[PDB]
Amino acid sequence: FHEMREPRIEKVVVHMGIGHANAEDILGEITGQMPVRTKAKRTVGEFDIREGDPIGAKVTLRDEMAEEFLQTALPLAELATSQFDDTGNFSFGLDVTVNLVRPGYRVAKRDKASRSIPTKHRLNPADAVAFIESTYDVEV
RNA sequence: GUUUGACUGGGGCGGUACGCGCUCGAAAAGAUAUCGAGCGCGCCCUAUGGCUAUCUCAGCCGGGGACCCGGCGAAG
Ligand SMILES: [Mg+2]
Ligand SMILES: [Mg+2]
Ligand SMILES: [Mg+2]
Ligand SMILES: [Mg+2]
Ligand code: NA
Repeated sequence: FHEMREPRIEKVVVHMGIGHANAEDILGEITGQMPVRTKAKRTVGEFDIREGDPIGAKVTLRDEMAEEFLQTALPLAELATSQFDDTGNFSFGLDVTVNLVRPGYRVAKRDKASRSIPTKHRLNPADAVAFIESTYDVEV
């Protein structure tokens, strides 16, 4: 049963929602791989009327690139609880989000016969705290 | 020397139902009138055309009315 039910980290998104950049550089070094532009939608008063327009960058890290990052990110954060997803996710911080899920996630991310992950097989906030807390730190 | 139009609950004034498109009137095929009700067209676009690749939207919810992550979401 287990082994295929135990959580794992799937991508960590580090993004700097600026409002118009030079910031990429630090993201590249803090993570280790090229950042991606963040275009914006809708015209608005913060002199942000431009639809297609660089207004920040993000970096999706997977596997080791994600751990080797969290092995310094987490320590720089304290928070826990309430600040957790209903799906077992959590964002802290410049933002750093951690998407958590169990072994059969590809089923909902592939092209052929894809399918939505059953609520039961979903990751709960609690089942999440456990996994992570059980990895160099403490909850609340 | 001539012209100075037509429509119209007489004619004139007003209007254009004088060329076109849609809903309703229209009576569950088609056709169907009034100066019937609601309201539009006389363009604009070198992309706002064409194809291919990749992709899924409104709105709401939860985590850090811009941006980022997840979730619900046949279509508003
Ligand atoms: Mg004569
Ligand atoms: Mg005369
Ligand atoms: Mg007459
Ligand atoms: Mg008929
Ligand atoms: Na005439």
